This record gives sequence, C-alpha cells and structure tokens, in this order.
Amino acid sequence: QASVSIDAKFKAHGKKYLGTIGDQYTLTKNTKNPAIIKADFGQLTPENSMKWDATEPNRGQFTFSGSDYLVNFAQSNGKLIRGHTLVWHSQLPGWVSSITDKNTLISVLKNHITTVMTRYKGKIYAWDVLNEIFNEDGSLRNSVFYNVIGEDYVRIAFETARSVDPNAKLYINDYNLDSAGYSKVNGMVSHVKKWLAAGIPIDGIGSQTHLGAGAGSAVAGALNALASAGTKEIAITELDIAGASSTDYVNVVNACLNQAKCVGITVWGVADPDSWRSSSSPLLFDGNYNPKAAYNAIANAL
Ligand SMILES: O[C@@H]1[C@@H](O)[C@H](O[C@@H]2CO[C@@H](O[C@@H]3CO[C@@H](O)[C@H](O)[C@H]3O)[C@H](O)[C@H]2O)OC[C@H]1O
Ligand SMILES: O[C@@H]1[C@@H](O)[C@H](O)OC[C@H]1O
Repeated sequence: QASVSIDAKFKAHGKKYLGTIGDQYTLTKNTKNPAIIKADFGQLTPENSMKWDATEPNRGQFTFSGSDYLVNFAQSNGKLIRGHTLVWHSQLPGWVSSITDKNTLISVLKNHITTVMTRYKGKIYAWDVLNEIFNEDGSLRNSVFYNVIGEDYVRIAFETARSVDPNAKLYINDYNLDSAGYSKVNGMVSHVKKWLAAGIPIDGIGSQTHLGAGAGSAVAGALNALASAGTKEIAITELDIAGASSTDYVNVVNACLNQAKCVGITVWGVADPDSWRSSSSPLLFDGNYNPKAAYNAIANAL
C-alpha cells in the first residue's frame, strides 16, 4: 500500500473515484494486492466475473460465485462498483451467438440483463450495459445482437437496464476513443446524440483508454469530444499505458481532472504481473507490488 492515496487526492478535486479492478484470485494471491486496493483506490470493476461467459454459461442457468465475491469485497470495504459487462460480442457463450430468431434473442438478452442486474440491485454505481459495439470507422459492429435484432438492441438493452435498477448509471463502453477527430470517436458521438434524442437512457460513455507509450497527451481532447455527445457523465474505464511513464499517466489524469463530465478513472489492474498486457509493464505498481514512479507523479499532480 502506498502511504498517499491517489483516490483520496482525486476525490479532493470533486471527482467520484480513482479505482482499479479485481476478482477472487488477485484479491487473495498475496497480502499486498488487497491491501493496496483498500488503501489507494476507491472503486472496483470485476475483471471477468460479471461477463456473460462467467454468469450465464448455459441458457437460463446462472453462476454467480465469482461476482458475489467481488461485490461482497467491495461493499465490505467501502468501494464503489462498476458492473462489467452486460452485452458484449467477446466472452459470449456459443449458445447466445447461435440464436437466429429475433424474438428469442431479445428474450434471452432481457433475461440476462434482468437476472444479473437484479442480483446486485442498488449496489452498483455504474453498469457497462454495452461493450465495444463499434467498428473502428464508427459504424455498428456486426455482432450477433446487431445481426439478429438490428440497431434496436441498443434501445432494448438500456431500457431494460433502466427499469431493473434505476439507481445505476447506464454506460456504453469502448476502446480507441483516445483522440479527437478519430472516426470511432465521431461515430460514438453521433450515435449517442441520436440515441439520446430518441429517449434511450444512456447516462454515460466509458472510454477504456488502453494506451501505448506517448498517447497520453491526446486523451484530453478525446474526452472533450466525447462530452459533446450529451450524456450526463463520461469516465476512463480501463486505463493502462505501455511503459507506464509519469508524463503519460499524469497527462491522462489531468485529462479527466479538467473535464467536468469525467467522474472518475479506473486503472485496469493494480500490479504489472497481473496485467492482461503484463509484457508492457503498463500499471502503477510493479512486480513487487510497490508504487512505481508514475503513481507518485499522479499523487504529486493532485
Ligand atoms: O479464461 C479467461 C481469460 O481468457 C480472460 O482474460 C481476460 C480477457 O479480458 C480482459 O478484460 C477485458 C480487456 O479488454 C477489454 O476491452 C474488456 O472490456 C475487458 O473486460 C481481462 O483483463 C483478461 O483477464 O478472462 C479471464 C478468464 O476467465
Ligand atoms: O451474496 C449475494 C449478494 O452479493 C447479492 O447482492 O444479494 C444476494 C446475495 O446472495
């Protein structure tokens, strides 16, 4: 645990949280990891336990062991929770993707959203309702949901989520929304404006922010562009930067700090060895679960 909490310092600026991720394994693999989570971060996103493959492996049969543990740990330690993720083309069981009847898929979709959301009703700050539904050029990704139901699945997902748990912030999350002017950013913006004008309950846009070295400086403009979509809030949902330079990390933190709609930042992992991009050492804590230079840089910038 780092003596100075970047979550505390970020919150001091009126932000909601500076959080990270976890699940049973990383929360119990050693003593430093859960200790770091409790001392320096204020929000948790389950890395894998709330995904479709882990929650509904078979049609209508739910498995909530992992997700229960994550939610219970967070709730037991005063950490906000971001549910992730309800509708996604990746980590989706074959039984879902093989469905070809529109009404059958809508039924399945609604039951999945309803069961997962109902189980944690009132305990979730934000839900990534839809994840990665855009192609790089801004067009809608041809996933089973898009292919079988059509663009209306967007309305259905958000409306179902809104009625199931009106207390959770409903988000659409995506990656590569990292620079103003990028096609995917333009597509995210124009579509959300359209959906909001039609009455679709979208509370926020989540920008993953999986960066390469040097890409930190363009994030401020990207967030400014995303703010034009018209949602109530936006957030950096899965931050990690290859090389973990102080300049990149501080640039990204300032990007959120200086944009009124950015409620918080979630770093996709605590320590490098547990990163899904471990070979690029993209996190704030190193192989010894000790704060890296960037962590202190972030603290001294707040
Ligand atoms: O066996 C499973 C692993 O193969 C799997 O690895 C995870 C893959 O997803 C990672 O999280 C996603 C990263 O990409 C983003 O765009 C998504 O929104 C994230 O959810 C995660 O870090 C990997 O661990 O999951 C774990 C095993 O069950
Ligand atoms: O542990 C579960 C809890 O996480 C959920 O919110 O409510 C039902 C419980 O069984």
